[PDB]
Amino acid sequence: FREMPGGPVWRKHYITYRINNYTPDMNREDVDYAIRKAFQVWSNVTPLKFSKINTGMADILVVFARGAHGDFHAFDGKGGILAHAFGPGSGIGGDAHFDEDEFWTTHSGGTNLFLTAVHAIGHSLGLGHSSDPKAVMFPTYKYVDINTFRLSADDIRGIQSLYG
Ligand SMILES: CCCCCCCCCCCCCC(=O)OC[C@H](COP(=O)(O)OCC[N+](C)(C)C)OC(=O)CCCCCCCCCCCCC
Ligand SMILES: CCCCCCCCCCCCCC(=O)OC[C@H](COP(=O)(O)OCC[N+](C)(C)C)OC(=O)CCCCCCCCCCCCC
Ligand SMILES: CCCCCCCCCCCCCC(=O)OC[C@H](COP(=O)(O)OCC[N+](C)(C)C)OC(=O)CCCCCCCCCCCCC
Ligand SMILES: CCCCCCCCCCCCCC(=O)OC[C@H](COP(=O)(O)OCC[N+](C)(C)C)OC(=O)CCCCCCCCCCCCC
Ligand SMILES: CCCCCCCCCCCCCC(=O)OC[C@H](COP(=O)(O)OCC[N+](C)(C)C)OC(=O)CCCCCCCCCCCCC
Ligand SMILES: CCCCCCCCCCCCCC(=O)OC[C@H](COP(=O)(O)OCC[N+](C)(C)C)OC(=O)CCCCCCCCCCCCC
Ligand SMILES: CCCCCCCCCCCCCC(=O)OC[C@H](COP(=O)(O)OCC[N+](C)(C)C)OC(=O)CCCCCCCCCCCCC
Ligand SMILES: CCCCCCCCCCCCCC(=O)OC[C@H](COP(=O)(O)OCC[N+](C)(C)C)OC(=O)CCCCCCCCCCCCC
Ligand SMILES: CCCCCCCCCCCCCC(=O)OC[C@H](COP(=O)(O)OCC[N+](C)(C)C)OC(=O)CCCCCCCCCCCCC
Ligand SMILES: CCCCCCCCCCCCCC(=O)OC[C@H](COP(=O)(O)OCC[N+](C)(C)C)OC(=O)CCCCCCCCCCCCC
Ligand SMILES: CCCCCCCCCCCCCC(=O)OC[C@H](COP(=O)(O)OCC[N+](C)(C)C)OC(=O)CCCCCCCCCCCCC
Ligand SMILES: CCCCCCCCCCCCCC(=O)OC[C@H](COP(=O)(O)OCC[N+](C)(C)C)OC(=O)CCCCCCCCCCCCC
Ligand SMILES: CCCCCCCCCCCCCC(=O)OC[C@H](COP(=O)(O)OCC[N+](C)(C)C)OC(=O)CCCCCCCCCCCCC
Ligand SMILES: [Ca+2]
Ligand SMILES: [Ca+2]
Ligand SMILES: [Ca+2]
Ligand SMILES: [Zn+2]
Ligand SMILES: [Zn+2]
Repeated sequence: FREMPGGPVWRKHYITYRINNYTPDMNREDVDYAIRKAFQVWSNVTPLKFSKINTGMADILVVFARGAHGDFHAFDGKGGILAHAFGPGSGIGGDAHFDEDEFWTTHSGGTNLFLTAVHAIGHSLGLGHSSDPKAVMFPTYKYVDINTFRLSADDIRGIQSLYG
């Protein structure tokens, strides 16, 4: 099962975001492109509609933070945790908080925001991990370029199991 166990449900269809704050590590244009491109994965396989606002409330608050920051959790440092993604719904939750003591880079063997944000939006929609050794929701990372990116049959099967 590629779904999160429990009853993940948003009951919301038209979803929006704001990028809270821009990282020094990779610049604001390259962030807002990476997070556009992340979102635009799951629209090609969802009936959900995703938009960006510049006024009002973001449903999925994308925020770049470090430390014991709130929410008890903690972000670790360089390495370890890449995101605190929540699960779906209104309020605090439905959100994907990234670690900023992480050093995020668009180079092939450095920490990729695109490939993480995709699963972190997935975590937020109610997806867990996959178990086919070609999937993106597999635990271990495998690097794939931004634009030659494709979801694997298992991963598509898991969002279609959930929203079908
Ligand atoms: C009817 C008559 C009306 C007259 C109107 C006069 C004109 C008013 C114009 C208002 C201009 C408002 C500017 C604006 O919205 O600023 C918002 C910003 C950014 O919003 P946003 O982009 O979400 O920033 C997010 C990132 N973060 C969390 C790192 C801040 O916010 C900031 O960047 C954060 C600012 C923090 C200030 C903190 C001060 C704390 C200590 C002082 C507390 C005093 C309490 C009374
Ligand atoms: C009449 C009774 C007293 C009323 C005066 C009370 C004091 C008002 C304080 C306003 C302080 C303005 C501070 C400022 O520069 O705001 C910039 C905002 C930007 O907000 P935003 O775009 O959210 O910035 C986001 C940053 N990000 C993405 C990295 C997270 O940009 C704006 O939203 C555009 C408007 C900025 C200026 C607003 C105030 C103009 C002057 C107000 C009165 C001055 C009297 C000397
Ligand atoms: C002694 C105790 C009292 C001290 C009072 C201190 C008041 C401090 C006000 C300014 C705080 C600014 C701190 C700061 O650097 O925020 C940076 C962020 C993100 O930085 P980040 O992008 O994380 O990289 C930081 C280093 N960088 C750019 C050189 C590569 O940038 C943002 O997230 C965007 C928001 C930009 C606001 C630009 C506002 C400039 C006006 C500052 C106040 C002017 C009064 C003359
Ligand atoms: C007698 C009790 C009367 C009560 C009347 C209250 C009526 C208020 C009407 C509000 C309608 C417009 C709302 C709207 O479009 O808001 C947009 C912005 C504020 O957006 P906000 O996201 O807060 O700031 C956006 C920019 N950012 C991110 C850089 C900070 O803000 C704007 O762009 C500026 C719009 C100013 C609207 C002034 C309307 C004056 C009508 C006054 C009627 C008689 C009052 C005596
Ligand atoms: C200390 C600082 C001030 C703190 C208080 C500020 C005000 C508190 C109440 C704010 C309520 C704002 C209402 C407002 O946003 O109206 C906006 C509309 C439509 O804007 P729209 O952009 O569609 O909705 C904005 C919000 N958004 C971005 C999240 C989707 O646009 C309007 O429909 C147009 C403007 C109409 C104003 C009419 C005022 C009528 C007064 C009549 C008096 C009759 C006396 C007999
Ligand atoms: C000079 C500038 C100073 C600024 C100081 C801080 C001011 C706090 C402003 C809070 C205003 C929030 C306005 C609000 O309506 O936010 C709504 C968003 C989403 O609402 P949403 O369900 O999308 O639309 C509501 C329904 N509609 C379409 C029928 C209007 O939902 C929210 O984002 C959830 C509510 C957040 C509550 C935050 C309340 C803070 C109170 C303490 C402020 C202390 C400031 C020192
Ligand atoms: C009745 C009135 C109520 C007054 C407010 C009460 C609020 C009480 C609840 C506080 C919750 C604080 C949660 C928290 O730690 O948020 C921190 C955030 C982000 O996490 P963090 O990673 O710490 O941000 C570090 C800087 N960054 C963005 C560049 C990576 O921090 C940021 O994004 C920076 C925001 C601007 C902070 C500028 C400095 C404010 C100094 C004064 C604080 C006054 C508090 C009363
Ligand atoms: C100032 C006069 C001298 C004070 C005596 C100090 C005596 C020893 C105190 C304990 C030693 C603390 C040393 C220190 O600098 O701690 C600062 C802390 C944490 O520093 P640190 O953990 O490096 O910050 C890491 C990064 N961060 C912000 C992203 C989490 O900073 C924070 O965690 C930020 C605190 C934010 C509080 C915001 C308001 C929260 C309570 C509001 C309640 C409102 C209703 C009452
Ligand atoms: C500043 C800008 C940048 C921000 C960067 C990201 C910063 C992250 C801060 C962490 C996020 C903060 C959001 C927040 O409001 O959390 C409040 C928490 C829990 O809210 P809650 O609605 O319980 O959480 C529901 C959703 N959940 C469990 C799935 C997450 O609640 C608590 O923390 C507990 C607080 C004590 C509440 C005690 C009760 C108050 C009412 C008492 C009524 C007494 C009646 C006699
Ligand atoms: C003598 C006993 C008296 C008790 C009176 C009531 C006390 C209620 C507040 C209790 C707070 C206790 C500590 C706690 O739960 O902190 C929660 C988290 C901490 O996560 P953590 O990362 O450990 O925070 C490090 C510190 N920080 C945020 C400054 C970097 O930090 C948060 O997540 C920050 C966000 C907090 C949102 C608070 C919203 C309250 C909404 C209440 C509306 C109803 C009021 C009637
Ligand atoms: C209570 C009298 C307050 C008078 C305030 C007048 C000024 C209001 C300024 C605007 C504040 C925000 C208005 C608001 O509810 O906006 C929507 C947000 C977020 O919407 P969303 O995230 O979609 O959640 C929607 C579902 N909903 C509304 C049922 C929670 O929903 C929320 O953020 C819910 C926030 C709830 C705060 C409840 C505090 C109870 C304290 C104990 C009071 C005891 C009463 C006897
Ligand atoms: C007679 C009637 C009196 C009514 C008084 C109001 C009573 C009801 C208050 C609202 C209660 C909820 C407040 C709260 O927790 O706001 C948090 C929001 C976002 O939390 P949210 O993401 O909505 O989840 C909150 C969950 N909750 C309520 C279960 C804790 O936080 C945010 O949206 C961020 C806001 C950051 C504001 C920082 C302002 C710093 C100072 C700015 C400059 C001031 C210059 C004058
Ligand atoms: C509600 C009543 C009780 C409230 C009690 C709490 C009051 C707290 C007020 C805020 C004090 C700041 C607390 C604190 O030390 O937190 C630590 C932050 C570090 O967080 P952050 O900057 O994210 O971490 C920096 C390091 N980095 C890039 C590797 C991640 O910051 C630092 O370590 C430096 C703190 C610098 C303060 C003075 C800044 C002078 C700036 C001069 C440049 C602007 C001049 C206009
Ligand atoms: Ca980390
Ligand atoms: Ca949310
Ligand atoms: Ca960083
Ligand atoms: Zn957290
Ligand atoms: Zn993963």
